[PDB]
Amino acid sequence: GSQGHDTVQPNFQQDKFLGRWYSAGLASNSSWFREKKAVLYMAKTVVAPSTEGGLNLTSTFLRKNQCETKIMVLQPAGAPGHYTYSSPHSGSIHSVSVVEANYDEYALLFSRGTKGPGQDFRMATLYSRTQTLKDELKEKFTTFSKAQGLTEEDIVFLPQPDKCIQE
Repeated sequence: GSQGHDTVQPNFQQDKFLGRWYSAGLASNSSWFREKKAVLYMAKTVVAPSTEGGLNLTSTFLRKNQCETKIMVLQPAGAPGHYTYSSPHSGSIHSVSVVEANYDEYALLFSRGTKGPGQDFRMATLYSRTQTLKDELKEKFTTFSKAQGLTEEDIVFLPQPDKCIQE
């Protein structure tokens, strides 16, 4: 059937099981992320098979000649394409699904949150396999964003002028 349950498209690839990714594409209704732009930090996420029977995406960012490590556990949420991770807390679970993965040089990711007091938070991510992103590739997020009824104020590409490895 149509509508009701089709916000994300199913597509499981061998690479999805494990691969290196860059924390590209950022979109938020609020201005929380913007307040973080003043610091400018980029984290590289990599999901590797864990002993728990799942994958573990570790995001590592380098900000101001400083690199930090972040470990995240992702487990299957039933049907393929949908996965969720149990964030450290008294019962906080964030559900994240991947709309579609391009076989060119980019990937579309969509994040959703409860927003503190169940304010239903909406997050959109545009990861880039390359070091950066093209306004062209940015164009895909713009057309879709404008099509949905959102301005550029909601979408922004976080810069990564540091590279924890490359230099």
